[PDB]
Amino acid sequence: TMKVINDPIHGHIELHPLLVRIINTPQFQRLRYIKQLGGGYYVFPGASHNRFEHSLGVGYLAGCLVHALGEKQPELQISERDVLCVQIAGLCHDLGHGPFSHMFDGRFIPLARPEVKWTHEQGSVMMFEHLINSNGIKPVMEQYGLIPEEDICFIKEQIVGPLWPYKGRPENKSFLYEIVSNKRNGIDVDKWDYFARDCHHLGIQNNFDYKRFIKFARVCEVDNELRICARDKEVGNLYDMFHTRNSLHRRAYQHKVGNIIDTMITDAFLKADDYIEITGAGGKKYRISTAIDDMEAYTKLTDNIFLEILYSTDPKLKDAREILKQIEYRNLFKYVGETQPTGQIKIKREDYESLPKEVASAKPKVLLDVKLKAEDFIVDVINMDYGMQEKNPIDHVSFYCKTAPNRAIRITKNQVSQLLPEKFAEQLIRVYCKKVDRKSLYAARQYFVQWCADRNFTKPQDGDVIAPLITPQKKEWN
Amino acid sequence: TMKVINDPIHGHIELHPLLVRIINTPQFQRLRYIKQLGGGYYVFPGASHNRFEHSLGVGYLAGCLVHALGEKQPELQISERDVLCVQIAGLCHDLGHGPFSHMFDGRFIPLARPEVKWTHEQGSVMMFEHLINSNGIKPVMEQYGLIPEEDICFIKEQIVGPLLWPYKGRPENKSFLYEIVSNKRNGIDVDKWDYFARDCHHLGIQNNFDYKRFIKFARVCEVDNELRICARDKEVGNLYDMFHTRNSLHRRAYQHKVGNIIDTMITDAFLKADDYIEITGAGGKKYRISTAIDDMEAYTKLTDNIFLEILYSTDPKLKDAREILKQIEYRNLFKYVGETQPTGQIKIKREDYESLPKEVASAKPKVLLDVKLKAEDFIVDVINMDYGMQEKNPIDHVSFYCKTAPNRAIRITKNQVSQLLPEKFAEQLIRVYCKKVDRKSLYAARQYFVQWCADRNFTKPQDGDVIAPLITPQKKEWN
Amino acid sequence: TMKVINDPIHGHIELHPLLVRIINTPQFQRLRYIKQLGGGYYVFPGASHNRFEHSLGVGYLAGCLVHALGEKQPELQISERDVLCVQIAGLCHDLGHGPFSHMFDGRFIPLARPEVKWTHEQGSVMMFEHLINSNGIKPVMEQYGLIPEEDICFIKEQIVGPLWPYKGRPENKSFLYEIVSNKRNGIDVDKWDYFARDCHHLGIQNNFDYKRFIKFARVCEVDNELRICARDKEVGNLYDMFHTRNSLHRRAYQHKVGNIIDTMITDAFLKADDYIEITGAGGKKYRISTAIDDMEAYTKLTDNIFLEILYSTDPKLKDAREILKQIEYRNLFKYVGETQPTGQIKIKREDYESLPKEVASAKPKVLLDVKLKAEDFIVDVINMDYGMQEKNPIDHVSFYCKTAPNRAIRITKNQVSQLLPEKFAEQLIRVYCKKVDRKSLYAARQYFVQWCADRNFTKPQDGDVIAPLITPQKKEWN
Amino acid sequence: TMKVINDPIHGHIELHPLLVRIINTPQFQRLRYIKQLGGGYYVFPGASHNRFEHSLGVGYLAGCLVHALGEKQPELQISERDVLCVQIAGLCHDLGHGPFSHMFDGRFIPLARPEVKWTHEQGSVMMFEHLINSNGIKPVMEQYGLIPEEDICFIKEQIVGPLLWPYKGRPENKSFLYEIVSNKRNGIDVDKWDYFARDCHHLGIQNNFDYKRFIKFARVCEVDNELRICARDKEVGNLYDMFHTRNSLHRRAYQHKVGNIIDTMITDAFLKADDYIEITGAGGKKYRISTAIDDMEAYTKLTDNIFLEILYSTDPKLKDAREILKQIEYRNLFKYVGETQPTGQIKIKREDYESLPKEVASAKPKVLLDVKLKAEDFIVDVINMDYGMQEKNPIDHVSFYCKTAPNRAIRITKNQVSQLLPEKFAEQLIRVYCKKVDRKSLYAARQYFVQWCADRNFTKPQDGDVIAPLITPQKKEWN
Ligand SMILES: Nc1ncnc2c1ncn2[C@H]1C[C@H](O)[C@@H](COP(=O)(O)NP(=O)(O)OP(=O)(O)O)O1
Ligand SMILES: Nc1ncnc2c1ncn2[C@H]1C[C@H](O)[C@@H](COP(=O)(O)NP(=O)(O)OP(=O)(O)O)O1
Ligand SMILES: Nc1ncnc2c1ncn2[C@H]1C[C@H](O)[C@@H](COP(=O)(O)NP(=O)(O)OP(=O)(O)O)O1
Ligand SMILES: Nc1ncnc2c1ncn2[C@H]1C[C@H](O)[C@@H](COP(=O)(O)NP(=O)(O)OP(=O)(O)O)O1
Ligand SMILES: [Fe+3]
Ligand SMILES: [Fe+3]
Ligand SMILES: [Fe+3]
Ligand SMILES: [Fe+3]
Ligand SMILES: [Mg+2]
Ligand SMILES: [Mg+2]
Ligand SMILES: [Mg+2]
Ligand SMILES: [Mg+2]
Ligand SMILES: [Mg+2]
Ligand SMILES: [Mg+2]
Ligand SMILES: [Mg+2]
Ligand SMILES: [Mg+2]
Ligand SMILES: [Mg+2]
Ligand SMILES: [Mg+2]
Repeated sequence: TMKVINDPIHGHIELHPLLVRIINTPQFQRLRYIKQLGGGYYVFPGASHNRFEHSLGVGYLAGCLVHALGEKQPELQISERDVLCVQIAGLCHDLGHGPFSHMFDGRFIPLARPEVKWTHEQGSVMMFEHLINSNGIKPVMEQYGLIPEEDICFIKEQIVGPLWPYKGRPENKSFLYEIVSNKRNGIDVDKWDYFARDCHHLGIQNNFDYKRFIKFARVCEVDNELRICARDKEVGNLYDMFHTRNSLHRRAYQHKVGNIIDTMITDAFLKADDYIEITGAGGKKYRISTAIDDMEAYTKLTDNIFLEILYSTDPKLKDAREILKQIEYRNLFKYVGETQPTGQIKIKREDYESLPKEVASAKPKVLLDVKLKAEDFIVDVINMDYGMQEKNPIDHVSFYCKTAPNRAIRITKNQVSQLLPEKFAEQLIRVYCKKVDRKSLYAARQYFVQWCADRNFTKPQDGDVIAPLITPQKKEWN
Repeated sequence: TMKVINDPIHGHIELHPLLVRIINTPQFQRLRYIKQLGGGYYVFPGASHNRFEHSLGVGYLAGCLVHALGEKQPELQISERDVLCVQIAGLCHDLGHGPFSHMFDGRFIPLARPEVKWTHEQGSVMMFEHLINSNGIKPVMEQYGLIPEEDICFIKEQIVGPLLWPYKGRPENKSFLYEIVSNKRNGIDVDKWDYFARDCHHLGIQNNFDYKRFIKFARVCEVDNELRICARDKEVGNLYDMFHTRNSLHRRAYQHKVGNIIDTMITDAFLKADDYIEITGAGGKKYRISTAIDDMEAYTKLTDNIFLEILYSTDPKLKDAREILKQIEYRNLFKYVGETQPTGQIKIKREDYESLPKEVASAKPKVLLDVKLKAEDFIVDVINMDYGMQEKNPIDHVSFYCKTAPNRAIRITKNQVSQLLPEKFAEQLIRVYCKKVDRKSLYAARQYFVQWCADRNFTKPQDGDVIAPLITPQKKEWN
Repeated sequence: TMKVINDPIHGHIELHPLLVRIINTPQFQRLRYIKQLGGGYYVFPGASHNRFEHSLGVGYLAGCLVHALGEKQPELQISERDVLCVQIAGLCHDLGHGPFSHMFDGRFIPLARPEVKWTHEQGSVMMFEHLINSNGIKPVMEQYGLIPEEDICFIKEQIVGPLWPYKGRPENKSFLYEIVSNKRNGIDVDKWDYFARDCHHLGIQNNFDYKRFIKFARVCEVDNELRICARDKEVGNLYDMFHTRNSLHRRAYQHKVGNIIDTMITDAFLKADDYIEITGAGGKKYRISTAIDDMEAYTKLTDNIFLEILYSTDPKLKDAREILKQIEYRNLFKYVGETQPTGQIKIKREDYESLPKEVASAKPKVLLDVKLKAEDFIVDVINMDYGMQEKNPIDHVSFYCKTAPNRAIRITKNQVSQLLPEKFAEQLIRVYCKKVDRKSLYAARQYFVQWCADRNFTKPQDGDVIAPLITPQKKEWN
Repeated sequence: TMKVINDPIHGHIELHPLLVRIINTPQFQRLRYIKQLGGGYYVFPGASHNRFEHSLGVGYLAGCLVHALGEKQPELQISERDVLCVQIAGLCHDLGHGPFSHMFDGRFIPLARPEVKWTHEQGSVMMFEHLINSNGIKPVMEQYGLIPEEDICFIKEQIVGPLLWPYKGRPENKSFLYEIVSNKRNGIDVDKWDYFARDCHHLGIQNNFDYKRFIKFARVCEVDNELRICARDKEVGNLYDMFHTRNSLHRRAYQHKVGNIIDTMITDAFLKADDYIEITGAGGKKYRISTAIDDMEAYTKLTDNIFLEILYSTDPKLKDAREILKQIEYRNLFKYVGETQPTGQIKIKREDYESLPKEVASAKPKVLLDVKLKAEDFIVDVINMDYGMQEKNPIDHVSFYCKTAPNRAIRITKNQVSQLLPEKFAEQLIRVYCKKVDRKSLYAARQYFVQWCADRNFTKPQDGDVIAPLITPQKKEWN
């Protein structure tokens, strides 16, 4: 029978026994030990929530959406098999996150292993595999009518991605790939859970209503494929859903101090990578940066690694340790400012590594007790968008009208409002300095404002205050 | 001593005894009987809150903001006198609302009395006066150190605006105090803070604006020889979001197309009863629903009750008004036909509102009509949506300060913040409804309406291809 | 199809079209104009909620409970017919409330019409009838498979009450009478809605979890009747549910000032009863106290009557009007104190009318500038209990164990905790005075404390402060 | 200047720079790594909150209560010095918790070191000292007007209790200040206020106690020649309810039978690793999990991390400890057999706890056993539930005041309030579990257990008729 668990976002929820089996493994339980927001806790003290609780929510919401499509449209032929496959994918979608979640695949692995291209989603697919194989799950699947050759492939495709590119289900069931991770427009139950769950812990209040969206969702034919569509009148609510997502990145997930703590932690991990060993399959030894290649080692790789370093006495870890100690005493690299590009220019990823030199080379009208080298500056480039680079995701939604419920239509931005955004992607540039005394910091402010003046970037907000000698060098800034 | 009242939004709050005296009058207590959202309750059933509770909130928030400026900046010389004046203005700011709140000054009075220019705010100033004079409040004011010649004028100016430096009630060294209750400079005031949180609690839509945060990072600075309320630089994102919230609540709630049509029907019923209902005012004289605004003793008795007065009547002269209210209860409302907007930098002037139904009725549909409809059959509702300052960006009229130079104000432009912010700050929405509700009449109304949009070069209705498949292909600008 | 309404307690909920038909009548819509808590709004300013919204909640919760029993136990043979009958009874259960809700049947009608025995529930049954007959509902019922001779009788029995006493369903469906109004133990969805809804508006927070109770509810055989039973482990939560109910009466619904405002309003209505006329069926004229005998007149009788009196100019209503004006200026009868009986004594309802004389006759050790008559005192006797006079309602619940799910058992108080109440009913006595100057009030405090001393009632809490000369007359009170 | 932090329970709060200095130490930051509810997270998945956030809350509430007494009663002469001392004690009150919080001082240390009498509070006093001394805080204190000889002693006494009038840190005219952080007189303190609201937020169980209300109606009065915090008379009902809430949260959450068994298993694992894990302390010395309490430099590094240290190890000497932790992850827990309570005025003394499993194992079931079970197979968990003062009514140790005589304290007895309040204020619950988990072993455990209850004259288990139908009829007292 069901097992009931009490979650503070979604209340008392029912867990099917196949879900319970998957949950009660070391591979799943690992997610108790990885914080959702990583370094965000060191800015927002309510944000101690881990990936475990998020994963139960996503699995529960995935079931809610699929059941409701089924009740109202029996003609879709949604079976109990289908429902369970969707539920499992929801539950297991984030099994591949590593320590501090997006710090791990966003910053560490790219710095430590420039030869691979990895994502937490690929991790989730591998860790799902290991979990199934190492705990006897396959017979239990069959015991509830699932067919492993086909259904495991279906689960993995829902998590990671792939005429018709899918082996696990055919075109008459394409709507099912739109639940857990929606590649077409990004409207998925993953976002629904983290919006509500992150807001509860952060202390910032949620303004999106997922339950409403589920009441007015429907499957229609669009270009010979069955797809999830929304009532026409929900269009304003979907623009607002993406606005919420951007707001939460601005206030929380990209908080300038949040990001710098993740940077320092990444640093500390880089200086310990050589010296820590994790035992994997067949007794072999892996490092923090290679543990991703062996799921038995990866199983034991969690936020704990922070304290392993912080509590060590090995002299080979002193360097890594001293960085973590600077965090505890709150001696953080200092935030210098933010700026953005201009015209319609972009900054290409190749050039990220050249930026600190450029700042160091700005020749401010000299009144300076220290000259600063490139090693002293960090430049953090952040790409903010509506989840589809510079496209409008609402261009990739279909709607229906009360008068013709089986007929999809499109609704353009013009038809909605002139107060909507004109663009859907931008870049923010933050600069910090590692030298933390008043002299070094004063200087760094001058280099930085000169650099913005030189590249024709926006004028930093406090520019007149931090660099009164420099902001006059542009007419364009009065 | 203080009196403590428990409010569900703000919790346990302390009411100074002068505030208690003002509250316990028939002029104040009237606000128990006027719904904050008017016809909105007939769409959102949690929205039974009245103006009374809102007014206590605004008064409590006004005192919060002023005390906090005081604690942190003793150099401003904010007195207890000042605090109480601010508290009273917060409390009395909406005393002039009439039945169903914005329905009354937004729709009824303009239809019924085109010759006057009236607002609920001017009502509040007059009703404040009546309340003071008819309840002996002036002595009590003095008893707590207020000076009525000056302080009444101060209270009134905070509510309505001004009646070189246009204020008689306080001088330029106290200009920040006019920015609390109703902020004419940029619209960031405690009225909005209370109704965001209060409306969201009752509607079942969740609020994302944090007023308390704003108050922690607020500060008084000199800007163009005037002392003003300014905010930390890092709050700029949150202020754009505050205005976004306001606009969202109009789209979801306050301008819901069925909410507005209920307010329209109620305004109709009031128009057809205006001749026949009599409200006794000062010196025994008789007023009507449309004239009660001219006598505060009559206006005191003018509340949402008037709806039920009409609905429960037997007078044969009220049958017309009554039949409309019956159509509401059985849920036979006018039918929504659709929405459209203008284009380019075209605008629709308020003079022209009354001509629109004729224009819709005169659309020449391409040789396909079995029944005509007249202008009397259509409603056309023009709604101005903006960031509270017509077409201006209100964030251009905010001043900021930086952590390193706390006494020095600055400005921050839109492009220093984000490329994803709105490119405009005002727009108009046009809704069309039909009073004939059968399938035939409604089909036809959809054709006239989509033709009209095609003719005036307005945007394409969302469901246009579904409701008028024969028309929407005829237009280059839409395919 | 369904119609969706957004309620702030229960969210977006679905209304079956037969429910929509019943809702969109003058008989139903009347409930927009009767406050749930009556005079409670004049103490708790958030408490402007009306009976309309409560009634939609009860109808929605009734459907939730019945559907969930059905899903999990197909063998009960719960049909769509049954579900709809339960939903309708939920929706229409409070159609008979009059102005200010419990003020009307608790105070006014007993004073104004001592010859009848009336309750809001009997009103609901009559008003249901009128609503059906006067709006053509009967064909619509049949159109969804309902059978009016039987099903209307079922609905009415669920609301008001009745070997087996029920004509509308047989013993194999007795559990259905336990949803809307539970006569056996009082655990019903009416309470669930008002707990949550009243807490939202009052500003006091709810500590009972109805959704939990629904997950662990089950139908078992008990004395040859099918009944709703709960998991064994919920026993503590049910004691706490009744504790919550008592707490909400103490803090809110019996607030001493709340009750006195209801008293003054009742007064005002008594002095207008002769002079107000409500037109009923066949042009006949009814009064506030007789409108309960004609549903067409009763339809137009709501909280509006307060303002009708307050706004009048008719000289025959001056008396009633002046009472309402005393409310607006906040010149309320003054609260003197509270006391309770002692030993295990009770105060019988016959004697209520003699109490003010008794207080007036107390001979305090005289230092008094006014002597006071009986007409000057009010004595309000309040019976507080767990909804079953002096029984323990948890003695009338059945439970089941995880090991034997179809087998009912009982759990006694002893088996649970020694910190539970020893009694389940008590009476509170409040005294007020209508003379409001300082002299009259000081005196009233002396009469009252002498009276408590005389009848051997508990010592008023502030006794030593309000009557320092009198509390020494008892050794037993040091 | 102030530093503002956003807490989800209390919102945006201001941290004095001395508080910031104390917070940004390894001794304070340690609390990020100890779960408030210990094994409770393994039952309630929202309960991942740690002691760090709680400690910020308690510190903020302590300042709220003391400032409010100050505003309303200037005659108390509460200084800024006093306020800061109270704030610091609130903030540092739980610095001595160890891994999994109450598991550590409730279960592990008593098992592992029966010779000492230790509490997390005494830990907090020592860890406070270490934090001050190892981070240079004493100068900073003086820099804001504190006097360390006196003020450190004051802070410590507020946390732990006393070290005629037993306090060295403040005199009798300031006794009310000891009633804020940890109230020895009646248990009404701000620690409880924070954890009620914080635990409820994370658990998904809703709180019904309103602290802010309590603070509006609090007042300092003379009672038996000592100045004390007193409450309005009308709050008496709410205080009985505050203690009812506390007891409800233990029944639903903190003593959940599976929560407690997880804490038991973890304590087991710690016992089997104690010999083999070494924590470096002051002057390079090595401590164990059970001795780290004797050296604050070692104890600094002792947190919930130790669980994962064991779980992730490969040392063969830790296999025993590791295997228990693996049984947790696969969800093979000890099995709950049932609950019972004593009767009359019988009590179970703490000495005897260790003898109970033998007694259960020795029940002679009526000639019906195919397998025996040993004492090593049973757990018996005795839990003391009370209103925080053993068997006393804490409301007997509260003072009240009346609206008409605000400076004069009084008492209110139980019978002046209600006949529905509890007749007792303490009880014991006994839970029995089995470490053999198969159907045979479990069946048998149920027989031994129900026989044992029948033998000692304890209450009848809830499911007794279902689990042991052959035994429950044999007992007069139960049918
Ligand atoms: N009174 C209460 N109120 C609220 N939540 C509660 C609660 N009691 C537990 N929870 C939460 C804690 C969990 O997250 C969830 C399930 O806890 P159990 O219902 O206690 N189920 P278990 O498996 O112990 O008993 P069995 O196997 O006998 O059915 O409810
Ligand atoms: N237990 C409670 N919990 C929460 N709010 C409560 C409450 N009791 C009342 N309220 C609400 C109702 C009101 O909004 C407010 C104050 O009611 P009182 O504190 O009852 N004050 P009053 O003037 O009756 O007594 P006095 O003059 O002797 O002080 O709190
Ligand atoms: N964006 C929004 N967010 C939250 N609640 C909303 C909302 N819009 C409406 N409500 C609430 C108001 C109501 O309580 C409920 C239904 O409002 P509609 O969904 O607007 N349904 P209607 O009958 O106008 O349109 P149709 O007939 O075309 O389906 O949702
Ligand atoms: N928009 C927002 N809304 C709510 N909480 C927010 C927030 N932004 C931050 N927080 C939370 C995070 C923290 O708990 C707190 C303060 O963060 P900052 O106000 O960002 N202060 P910091 O020290 O970075 O900047 P400076 O030194 O220049 O003043 O509010
Ligand atoms: Fe996710
Ligand atoms: Fe307002
Ligand atoms: Fe009800
Ligand atoms: Fe604590
Ligand atoms: Mg993911
Ligand atoms: Mg995604
Ligand atoms: Mg009072
Ligand atoms: Mg206004
Ligand atoms: Mg305004
Ligand atoms: Mg009822
Ligand atoms: Mg009932
Ligand atoms: Mg900072
Ligand atoms: Mg403690
Ligand atoms: Mg304590």
